[PDB]
Amino acid sequence: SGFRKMAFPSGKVEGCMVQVTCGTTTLNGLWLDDVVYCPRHVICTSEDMLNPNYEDLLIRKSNHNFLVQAGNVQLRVIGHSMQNCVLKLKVDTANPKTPKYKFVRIQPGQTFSVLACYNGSPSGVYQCAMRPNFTIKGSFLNGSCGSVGFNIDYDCVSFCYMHHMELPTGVHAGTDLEGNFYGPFVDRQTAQAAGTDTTITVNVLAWLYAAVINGDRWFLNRFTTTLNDFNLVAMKYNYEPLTQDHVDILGPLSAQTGIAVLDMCASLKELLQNGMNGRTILGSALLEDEFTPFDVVRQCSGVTFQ
Amino acid sequence: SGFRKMAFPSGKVEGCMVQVTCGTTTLNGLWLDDVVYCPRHVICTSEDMLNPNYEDLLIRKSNHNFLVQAGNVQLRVIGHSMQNCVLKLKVDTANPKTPKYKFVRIQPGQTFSVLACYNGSPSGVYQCAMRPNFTIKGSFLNGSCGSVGFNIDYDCVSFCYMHHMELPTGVHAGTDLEGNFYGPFVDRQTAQAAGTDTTITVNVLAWLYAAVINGDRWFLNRFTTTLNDFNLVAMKYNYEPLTQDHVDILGPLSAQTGIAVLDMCASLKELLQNGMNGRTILGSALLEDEFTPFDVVRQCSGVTFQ
Repeated sequence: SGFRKMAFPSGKVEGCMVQVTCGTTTLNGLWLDDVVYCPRHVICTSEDMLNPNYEDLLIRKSNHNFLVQAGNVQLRVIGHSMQNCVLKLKVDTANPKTPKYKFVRIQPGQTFSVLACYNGSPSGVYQCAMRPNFTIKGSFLNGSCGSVGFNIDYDCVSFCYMHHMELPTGVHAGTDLEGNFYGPFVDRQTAQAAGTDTTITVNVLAWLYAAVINGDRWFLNRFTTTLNDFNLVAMKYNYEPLTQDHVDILGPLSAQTGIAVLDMCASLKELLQNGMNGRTILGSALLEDEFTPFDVVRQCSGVTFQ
Repeated sequence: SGFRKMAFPSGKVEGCMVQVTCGTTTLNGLWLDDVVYCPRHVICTSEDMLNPNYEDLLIRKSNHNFLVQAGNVQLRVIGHSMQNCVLKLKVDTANPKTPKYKFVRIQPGQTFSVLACYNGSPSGVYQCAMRPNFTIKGSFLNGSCGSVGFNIDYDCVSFCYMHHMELPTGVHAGTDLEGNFYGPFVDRQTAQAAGTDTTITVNVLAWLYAAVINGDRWFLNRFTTTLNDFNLVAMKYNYEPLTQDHVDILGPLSAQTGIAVLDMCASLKELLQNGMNGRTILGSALLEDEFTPFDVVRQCSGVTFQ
């Protein structure tokens, strides 16, 4: 028993992190087979960042202008290209610690683990949600660029996020591993607006089931609502609307607890409208929205990797 | 920027996790050089656990009654001994993935990372504090016994915790790697009292510094106080006493932020007496006491390991 924000074990990712250097810019790369992936802004000086023409900047760079370092050793680049906002450096060596992997583009509300790195070395691992406005609320210092987010499926690492930018507002933006930004952001040092953020309703509901499973049940009540009823309240609290898809994904949790999805919704409706008084839930004074329904089942059923 | 509850990268510990089975009980073991370390209650049935005589139970066991599995590899057990509440199994093979390591006994209020494991396989990683009352508020299901807590120092793993039990209260208890319980606890399925559990004041102050560093400043007031005045308030709020040693450890954060420790103390006193008025600090509606001053400096400085 007990419920915590758990990250996936990071060992399989730690073996893929390298240091990439171009001029005097250094950040993190991801070495998979004979390719190193990193933020294309590795090619920019701080001044270039204000208004980069990446095609022009990259032309001034040859294979040999890229210094990729794997712990001790130093790899040889024999090919480079730019795919959207990522640079792909073909190297002369396949990574022998290359895990089974795929590249995935996640959806808002979905969670992942971030392995925060500096200079190609792992610092820390934490669990993040992609916000509805396609930012993440991470913890990233200068140098952390090219740090990656991932999920694990027994033995297969699904890479979903590469860190590219801190917005002037101090939240984080990045790309999938094909170099396509999540959200409206660009890799230029300019004021950029993230949308209005909203709370991930289906995640809060998941987390309330986790609370019941762990013996926190005070917020329960035998009130009802329709989906449409609930949403007309949720939207007044900047909650994402709940769809039937969301009801269907909560089905198993409903089944395990004997609390119908629409009842848990009635319970949340109450919590928003009436607040929490002084009481906590799973040790939290706010409603948590960074556990997906699948996160809760995994942690509550003890799913393992390898 | 940003601030998250971050664990150490787990890869070095992942390589040490094994499954240990004795009759119908399976749990996790830690394989370092040619020794596997696990909870001695691996020799117990659910029945035995009500009142075990570990000396008499272990008498009935030979080396071959212990099945140790590392991945798909069955290790051969060539010796067994009990040290306090851990069993040590001598095996014929040194773990080729043994990191540099120490065994350390941590103090209450210190933090570490737990690699939660089931059947010898890693499930997830999270950061924990040893509560003043020597419990941990973890996430441990049936079969997580033998999971370990650790800190990393560049390339050296400091193992500080092995999980043994859940108290009927739903909190967690275990040992150091020499098999000595933290707290008054025994490895028996019986009613067991934990102390009253107090807030780790020095960690709260650390976290207030982190908040200031991240621009969260609303709670800074225009009062000072004395250590004694502060402590008088602390005891009433179930907060641990603050000592000069604690003031000394906060010194660098004081230096970085320009806020004198005792000024931060007076701010904290005010939050305790007045509460937070529905406001948040670093995304929390409660005062967080799981970051040590070292954790805050480490995270705010981007300290890496291998």
